Amino acid sequence: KYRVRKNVLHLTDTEKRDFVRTVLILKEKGIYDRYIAWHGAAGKFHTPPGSDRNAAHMSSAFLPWHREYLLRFERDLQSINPEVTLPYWEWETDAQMQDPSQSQIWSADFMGGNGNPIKDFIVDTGPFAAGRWTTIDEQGNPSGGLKRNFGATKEAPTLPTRDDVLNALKITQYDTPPWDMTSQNSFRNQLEGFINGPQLHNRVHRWVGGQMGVVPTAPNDPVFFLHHANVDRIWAVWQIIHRNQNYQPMKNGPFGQNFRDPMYPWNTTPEDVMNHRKLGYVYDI
Amino acid sequence: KYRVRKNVLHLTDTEKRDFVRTVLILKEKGIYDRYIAWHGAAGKFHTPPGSDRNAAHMSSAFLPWHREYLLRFERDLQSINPEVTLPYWEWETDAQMQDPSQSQIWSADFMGGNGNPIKDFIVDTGPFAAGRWTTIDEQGNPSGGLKRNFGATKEAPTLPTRDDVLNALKITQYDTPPWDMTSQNSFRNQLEGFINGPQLHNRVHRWVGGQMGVVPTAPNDPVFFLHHANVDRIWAVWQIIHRNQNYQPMKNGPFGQNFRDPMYPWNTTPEDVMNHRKLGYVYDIE
Ligand SMILES: CCCCCCCCCCCCOS(=O)(=O)O
Ligand SMILES: [Cu+2]
Repeated sequence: KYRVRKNVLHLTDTEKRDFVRTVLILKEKGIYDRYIAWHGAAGKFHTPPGSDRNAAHMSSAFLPWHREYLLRFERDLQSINPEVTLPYWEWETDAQMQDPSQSQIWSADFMGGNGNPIKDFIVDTGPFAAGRWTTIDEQGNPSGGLKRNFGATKEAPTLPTRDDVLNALKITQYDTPPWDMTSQNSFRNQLEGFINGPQLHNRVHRWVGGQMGVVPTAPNDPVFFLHHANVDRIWAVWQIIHRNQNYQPMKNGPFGQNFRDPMYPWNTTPEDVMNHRKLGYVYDI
Repeated sequence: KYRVRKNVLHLTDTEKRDFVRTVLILKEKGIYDRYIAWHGAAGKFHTPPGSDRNAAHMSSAFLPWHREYLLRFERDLQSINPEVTLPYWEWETDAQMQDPSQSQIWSADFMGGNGNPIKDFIVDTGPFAAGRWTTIDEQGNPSGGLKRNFGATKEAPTLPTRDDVLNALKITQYDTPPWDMTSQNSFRNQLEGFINGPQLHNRVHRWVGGQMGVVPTAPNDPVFFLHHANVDRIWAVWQIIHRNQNYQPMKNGPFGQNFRDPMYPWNTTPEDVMNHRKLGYVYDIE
């Protein structure tokens, strides 16, 4: 289990110099946009159709999907910078801050800062400011600059806490019928954050605002990946605790949710991403 | 070369009954839906973003993309019933018939016939009419069935001309700058149908109407694949004829349009499929 993924606060100022530079070199060989488009496709892709579940969100594929989404987003970093790995954003600890908007992560040498009120919350600081970065709307057409607004939502004024997370790791079941937004005592649902929406994951891309709330476009913003890194590492954590707890459903899950059913838009299956070690990456710790 | 892709009108019936029996199975195992989604997803992926050119249509990638598409589909169709291949629809020969709707490809035991004007052109006849076939739309949610309306468009009253096909096979260049709708003297653009459009491939689509008229809902209609079967066969012929010539652009291409770029939604490159034999199928003319 090599390729160590590192808390964003643990990184150097060269590490950070690198990552944010590799991303830009993706973004512009044409590659990035096709993770903006994969995440979007697989969310008009209801499983089945007309259900509320999509091959990713709101079902029991949500985590391994975003696992081999992160996975195959890394390499194309590693192919651009062997010694760049994907860092995670431990938002629970940032939650404790007096004002997390002052996390080293919103520093202006990484992703940048909060949106500017005056410019309609268009991010004007840091490497992804409007003018140095390029976003895409739902239609697959150009958008114009990033937008953020931390905590300007009534329904998510604060980031989730360490407690929130400790509680979620408690949950004995991976997922529970029917496998969607209403699944009770379901680690997945809760980690997604649909139990008392909008908790945990959901909460952030409700806390961060702009394209990180409307989902479909969510990958526009680089920190999407920092985010789901943390989500992934929380799931690597749960994984061990209940080393025993495995994926459910095993079958009888809508096609695309079971444990041996490929995950639009790839042919990849959870069976295939149930280990972060076999994937050749292990989280600082 | 083994797999052998046979003109629909050469298909013994048990062979038609075997092909239609599998398409369902693929549809039932919710395996077929991923094919509609793929094709609707590449069309929403512009390259570069904000420019007519999508991952499948409107660029040099149209042929190799739809060649890969099909391959994967034959493959799924194979894994299940090893004896089933993906047949082609030779529309240039149907174009002769007094009424090319009488083709025996719209036969009740095969694809079904034309839209019923009473039920708003739903298809009610054949293994596929509202009732045994389910139809997703652009967003991704069930719409209700299948629709056809043969040549109701004043734009495309009649399928391509078997004498057109020849003309497009004369073209020397696979494609040419700027690698889009306006490309001139490009095999790829003519076959696609933009030269005085709609022609050939584009004229096929508008000819059938219903879902097949619209770029994103096209693959709802199994005929999409025969159609594209034929379209791949034509390229294939083109490749043998103008063997010297090769895919273009090689580089300097719009990421996702060059010889060795991966083609959204896959990792596969035009290079990976420029030789169809090596993909393990051939067209019953060999
Ligand atoms: C100035 C006249 C405008 C020409 C046509 C405008 C829409 C008509 C196209 C009908 C077929 C569909 O064609 S499409 O444009 O939608 O692909
Ligand atoms: Cu998401």
